[PDB]
Amino acid sequence: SSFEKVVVIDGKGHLLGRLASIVSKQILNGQKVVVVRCEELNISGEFFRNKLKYHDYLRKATRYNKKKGPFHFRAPSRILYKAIRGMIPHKTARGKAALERLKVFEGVPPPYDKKKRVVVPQALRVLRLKPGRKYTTVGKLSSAVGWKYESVVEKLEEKRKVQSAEYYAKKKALTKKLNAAKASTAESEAAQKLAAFGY
Amino acid sequence: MKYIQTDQILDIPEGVTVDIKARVVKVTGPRGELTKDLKHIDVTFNKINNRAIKITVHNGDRKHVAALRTVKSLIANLITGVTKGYKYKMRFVYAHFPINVNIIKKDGQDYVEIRNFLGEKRVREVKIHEGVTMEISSTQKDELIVSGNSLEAVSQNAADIQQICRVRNKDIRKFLDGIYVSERGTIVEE
Amino acid sequence: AESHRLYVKGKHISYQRSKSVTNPNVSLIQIEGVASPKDAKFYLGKRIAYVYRAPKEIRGSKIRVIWGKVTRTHGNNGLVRANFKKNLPPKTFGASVRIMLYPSNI
Amino acid sequence: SSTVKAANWRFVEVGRVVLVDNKELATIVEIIDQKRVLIDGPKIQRQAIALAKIVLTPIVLPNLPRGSRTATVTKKWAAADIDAKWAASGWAKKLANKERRSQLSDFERFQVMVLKKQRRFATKKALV
Amino acid sequence: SHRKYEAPRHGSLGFLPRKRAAKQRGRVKSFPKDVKSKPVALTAFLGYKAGMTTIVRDLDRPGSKMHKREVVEAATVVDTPPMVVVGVVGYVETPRGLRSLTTVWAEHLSEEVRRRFYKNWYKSKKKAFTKYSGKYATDAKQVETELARIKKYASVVRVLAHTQIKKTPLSQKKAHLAEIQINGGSVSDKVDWAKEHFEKEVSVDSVFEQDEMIDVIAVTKGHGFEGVTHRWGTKKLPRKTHRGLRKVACIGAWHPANVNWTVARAGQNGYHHRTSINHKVYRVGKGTDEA
Amino acid sequence: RLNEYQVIGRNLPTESVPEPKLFRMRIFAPNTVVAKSRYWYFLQKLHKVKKASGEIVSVNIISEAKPTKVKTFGIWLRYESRSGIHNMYKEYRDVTRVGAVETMYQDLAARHRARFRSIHILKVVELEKTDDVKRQYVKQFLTKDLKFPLPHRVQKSKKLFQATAPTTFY
RNA sequence: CGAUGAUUUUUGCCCUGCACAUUUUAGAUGGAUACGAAUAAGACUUUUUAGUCGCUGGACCAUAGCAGGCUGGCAACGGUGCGCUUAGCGGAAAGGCUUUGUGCGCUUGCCGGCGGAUAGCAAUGUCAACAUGCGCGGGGAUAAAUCCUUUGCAUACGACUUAG
RNA sequence: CAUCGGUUUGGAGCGGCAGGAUAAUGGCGGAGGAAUGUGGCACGGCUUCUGCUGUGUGUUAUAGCCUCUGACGAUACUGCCA
Ligand SMILES: [Mg+2]
Ligand SMILES: [Mg+2]
Ligand SMILES: [Mg+2]
Ligand SMILES: [Mg+2]
Ligand SMILES: [Mg+2]
Ligand SMILES: [Mg+2]
Ligand SMILES: [Mg+2]
Ligand SMILES: [Mg+2]
Ligand SMILES: [Mg+2]
Ligand SMILES: [Mg+2]
Ligand SMILES: [Mg+2]
Ligand SMILES: [Mg+2]
Ligand SMILES: [Mg+2]
Ligand SMILES: [Mg+2]
Ligand SMILES: [Mg+2]
Ligand SMILES: [Mg+2]
Ligand SMILES: [Mg+2]
Ligand SMILES: [Mg+2]
Ligand SMILES: [Mg+2]
Ligand SMILES: [Mg+2]
Ligand SMILES: [Mg+2]
Ligand SMILES: [Mg+2]
Ligand SMILES: [Mg+2]
Ligand SMILES: [Mg+2]
Ligand SMILES: [Mg+2]
Ligand SMILES: [Mg+2]
Ligand SMILES: [Mg+2]
Ligand SMILES: [Mg+2]
Ligand SMILES: [Mg+2]
Ligand SMILES: [Mg+2]
Ligand SMILES: [Mg+2]
Repeated sequence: SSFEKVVVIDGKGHLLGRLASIVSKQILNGQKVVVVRCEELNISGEFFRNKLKYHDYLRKATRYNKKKGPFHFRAPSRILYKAIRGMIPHKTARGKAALERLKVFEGVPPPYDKKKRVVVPQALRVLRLKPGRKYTTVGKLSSAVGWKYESVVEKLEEKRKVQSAEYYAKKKALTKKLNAAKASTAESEAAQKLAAFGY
Repeated sequence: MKYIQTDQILDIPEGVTVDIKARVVKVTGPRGELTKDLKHIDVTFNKINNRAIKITVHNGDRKHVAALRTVKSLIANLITGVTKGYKYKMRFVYAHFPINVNIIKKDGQDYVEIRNFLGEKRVREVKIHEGVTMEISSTQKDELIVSGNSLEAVSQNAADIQQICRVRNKDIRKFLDGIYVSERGTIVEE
Repeated sequence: AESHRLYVKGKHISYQRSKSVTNPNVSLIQIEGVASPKDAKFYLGKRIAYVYRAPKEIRGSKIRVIWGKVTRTHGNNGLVRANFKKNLPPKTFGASVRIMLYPSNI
Repeated sequence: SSTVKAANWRFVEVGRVVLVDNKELATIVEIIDQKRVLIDGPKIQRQAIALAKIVLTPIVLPNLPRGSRTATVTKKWAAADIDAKWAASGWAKKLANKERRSQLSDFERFQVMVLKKQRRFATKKALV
Repeated sequence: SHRKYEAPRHGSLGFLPRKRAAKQRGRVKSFPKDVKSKPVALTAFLGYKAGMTTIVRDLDRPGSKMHKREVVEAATVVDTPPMVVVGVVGYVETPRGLRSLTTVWAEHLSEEVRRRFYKNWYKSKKKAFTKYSGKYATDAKQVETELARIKKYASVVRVLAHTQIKKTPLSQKKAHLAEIQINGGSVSDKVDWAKEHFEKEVSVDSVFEQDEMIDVIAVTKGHGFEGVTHRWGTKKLPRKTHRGLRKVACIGAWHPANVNWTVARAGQNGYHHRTSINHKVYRVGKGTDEA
Repeated sequence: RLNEYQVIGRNLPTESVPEPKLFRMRIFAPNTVVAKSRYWYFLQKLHKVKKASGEIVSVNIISEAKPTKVKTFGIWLRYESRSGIHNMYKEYRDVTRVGAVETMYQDLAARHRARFRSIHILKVVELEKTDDVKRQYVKQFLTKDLKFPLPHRVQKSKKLFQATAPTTFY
């Protein structure tokens, strides 16, 4: 329940609108949120329906001048941004500050590639949708509606996962060494007292 | 109705070793190995013995129950693909214009080349799928033999060949020309 | 000691309000780590400080405080209602306040 | 061989031990539905409960006939020595450590910090 | 009510806005896609439109009534002295598009290209690229380090080349400097090619062969402010129309109570950026050739 | 949340008939105010009696005989749809007669949009023999040694954020 | 939004160390604590069908000392902070992640001696990062654009292409 | 800050009394019964019978359950406590 300085959410497996409402209320209440991997977000319903939904959104444009009309952003982060902004009083100064409290990204760029990413169980697709229902990955809908940088993201995500795997292999080795060191200091006075204390 | 439990029993012949882990089935037999991912279905597997496998759906509704015997049939087709093979025979059907069919290799790829179909100057090319063998029958005039371990690839390549020879702008009851699947069997006769 | 905090962290969320009308005399406060009215009932009556900075010095200090107290719980997730000696200004929505541990009843 | 990976689920069967409310143990004596069971135990009231309100433990009370009454459940629980079987698992040990941690005072917390300092000194010497 | 009769629209909605081009030098918006298996080669050249002429040529088009028969055709002359390579830019593939990482320049720049970076050359101290020219300090390891960075990280490599405008009859002394993408080979091959071509001349005969089909990027002729009749080819109003006839009579319906972006309006004509494709090369002449 | 009530009533005695016959009904109602109301609703569907000309004699709760013995109940229904009036028969598994009736009202609300006002409960019977069970959806739970897991467990979190990957084993 | 050239002898500019004073802050007050992937499955020692785990972070790291003083000893030869230093990796917005040697501290790992009162029974009872300015000290460099005339690849005027 | 008085919102609040089928259950004792038949027994497929297992038989055996009941003792629920 703790107040964090920055909350970095891994967007993989999250339902768009539930995550959007939670993040909107979070940034309205003064919490800084960064959402990464917006290309791995999920929308409930099969892919074709959501493509039809985006074309209904695209249908809507100012007749006398298309440049005045809705600006249909095609990037997954900007789709999430539209979902959140629809949930914010964005035309007030307070809503603008709340929106300044938020950052959304595709992939995991620096400096967040070496920080901790969390999940939001109340908005996770695998925990919310019925196991037989069809869903969409926002990266494919985005590519299907004009987003140009899918293959760049997957190349950079495989590169990031290679570096993060070397990271994990190093941490496991030092975790393995410390456990062997913690075993040596077991059954010591500090260890015996901590066992009576619950540690 | 949410049936409490539904079961199907796979049967593994003597020389075949099925191997299932996380809905990825790898069936091994005398003719080779075939693998298939079923991550889009919610099923569980129990090894009854080395020759039998239980396939279970727990608390499944009507459609999710419908997806169980199809898993059984797909794995059985894998087993008979690695123990007997698959063979589709196609007969060349034409009223007037003979169909000139060649097995060509362009760009390092095997193709089935249909020429003179209904007199067209167009040359039809059908890519031959990986794992699929084509042969012009010697024992039969105007016969193509499509064979392979995987039933899905063999039947779909055969369907490609059949579909590319469709008649346009005519009465297809009268103009019956085309390439049609005439026999669906196995490499090992039974 | 690297830590010197003697107050519980809080956040100013809102005024008491309906859809269209707000009530500045009562502020709604979220206490950190509190998730139920049973948890939040520990903090009833504790005084509250909002600490902020101003341009002019008063007695050599640019730090000012507005004091309040917890009056009741609010809702089901451990928020409380507060009453400050001066209503919290609306720009402070989302700013952190200090929930004092006194008047203590431990 | 075949080498088929089978699920390691916990099953709804007569004799399954369940936890209720993170406090009390009970065993399933008969199945009502997909969602509801009849549970009984030495320290709980025999009742019909929803399976969403309870958690199945990996322990089965062996040879419990379906629909066994409270006396039978208590007798077989004592024979199978279910309390000791539960108390030996890491789940119960973590629960006990959580309660014990929740019962500490400020002085005990200070002592915990000091002892942690000493053990960390020893552990770092061991690691080098 | 509908229009009494249907007719197609006047003008194209794909060339809006009909405003002046942002630059007089036409810029290559998109280059040909890179193929690694090809040799390292340039994809563009800069020239100056000299004028038009006429040729006679024997046609090779079987089935035509002009086949093997003489045709008279309009042709355009482009004055193209060899361009000088002076720099190289590395581009990186990013989730926000291509991004320039580093630009490496040559040691010596001619005066005509150094005038490009000045508005008042005659009043200047001409200090451009002097400290950078100093970057060649001995080992010139700063330059080698940046080139290695380009080789290591860049996915798209473009060269910097300028025209030799002193070889043209133009009185302008400023050269025209442009980015020309390098296609073919690996990134290391492209960077090596760019470095080895620093301060060197490259002729048109090294980029384009005869009978090739090439595209032309240019800014069209300016005509200034124009009425709808000639700007958009709209129908002239009757002779007896009050207040004039070189107009569009109805510029919109009552509702929407606004003028639509699709209505033809008077405004600035010409001086637009255009990309025109599929112009056949009848001749790549050489200045040293007397015939 | 319901209870089963025994309601007994009679016509008001007259000098012609000074001891009218006593009639009892078993009523499943949330409280005793609705229990006596439903009694008069059904007697006026059968008998020449009114609340003004009648008298409620006794209202008693009927508790389950063995509330911790799992049973199977058959319920006979007569409900009104949007189009007509229909008879139906359904079966439920529960430990109390009242708890099966609570499920019935939820069940006809969900599958037939039949409101409480549109339903008459004709009879609730505990099925003694396993051959007495007619419906599949409750007969499948009367098989010997019934086991089944509960795949895909979703855990409710008290906190908004969890720092470790979610799991559904169980 | 990126790369790149030159950046004012003007008492004007850049970079940097200290020191100080101010304005600002959508709101510091121990720590944003880094695999990937699946969920009808995972994770650890291992290595894969075995043991153990989850059933929430009520966790992990850090946390004692006048907001943490002045001094002394022991045990270990570790830990940590800072300053130079060696080498390497990181371009997605790398601006960070490591690392060699060295110097200066601290260490609550353990034991001592001395200090805090009167702020009076609470009054945030003032301890942070961003920015700007100014004194000293130190390394470094020493431009352009516009008007004007001119051009006509441009043009209603602005603006634009040229040249001086 | 304390204490008081008025109003008011609470606690994982604590206790006593009353009512009911003078709760129904449960537990103990007794009597009866059946099967989703425990042990045992008779045929089988895989097991050096290594929860082996399947089908029959029948009524506590090497599990138990259901129905009725006899004497106690509780609890749920709803009220009252000046
Ligand atoms: Mg949309
Ligand atoms: Mg607002
Ligand atoms: Mg576009
Ligand atoms: Mg037709
Ligand atoms: Mg016809
Ligand atoms: Mg009010
Ligand atoms: Mg009990
Ligand atoms: Mg008209
Ligand atoms: Mg029309
Ligand atoms: Mg049209
Ligand atoms: Mg243009
Ligand atoms: Mg492009
Ligand atoms: Mg035009
Ligand atoms: Mg006329
Ligand atoms: Mg006129
Ligand atoms: Mg039902
Ligand atoms: Mg994780
Ligand atoms: Mg502040
Ligand atoms: Mg750490
Ligand atoms: Mg941890
Ligand atoms: Mg010391
Ligand atoms: Mg400060
Ligand atoms: Mg002059
Ligand atoms: Mg008084
Ligand atoms: Mg009072
Ligand atoms: Mg009270
Ligand atoms: Mg009693
Ligand atoms: Mg009894
Ligand atoms: Mg007996
Ligand atoms: Mg038997
Ligand atoms: Mg009571």
